[PDB]
Amino acid sequence: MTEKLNEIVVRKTKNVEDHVLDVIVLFNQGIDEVILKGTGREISKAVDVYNSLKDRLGDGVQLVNVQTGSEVRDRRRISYILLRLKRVY
Amino acid sequence: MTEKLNEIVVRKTKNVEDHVLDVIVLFNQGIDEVILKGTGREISKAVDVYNSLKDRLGDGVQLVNVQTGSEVRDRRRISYILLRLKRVY
Repeated sequence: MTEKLNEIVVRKTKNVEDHVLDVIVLFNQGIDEVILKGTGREISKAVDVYNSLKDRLGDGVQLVNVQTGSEVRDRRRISYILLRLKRVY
Repeated sequence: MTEKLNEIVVRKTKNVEDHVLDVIVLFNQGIDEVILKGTGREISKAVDVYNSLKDRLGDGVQLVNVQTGSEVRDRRRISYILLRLKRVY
């Protein structure tokens, strides 16, 4: 099961609120922890989602961890972000 | 003075190695700690610079902290990343 360990990747095709919407829904099933991964353009999409999700309550949201590294995507090097999060309420 | 507290903003007009070149030079002056900031497009040039700067040694490089939030830029909201780093050698 995945009650508190939902790892997900963000996209540049989907808007930001689409992931903030799918996130608040997941945190309804007990998903307190979540991981957004993004690349080149999707990289910033993960940010807004969390920023807008932080702007949601800040208290019912916690930043447990975040990391950043680059990898190959389409026979080319690109930057990527690993954004983690935790809910306290 | 600033021997270990160089906060700098990354840009999308230069290049990734342009900021990796200016960084390796700053470290040479004793700048072990550094903070890269970027927005929407530059938010990606900051991660690359570090990822590539890590490809340099890993040991002589350390990730002290990293954060991500959204802010206003040109009467519009944009995503931004705060990337910190520490040199151990």
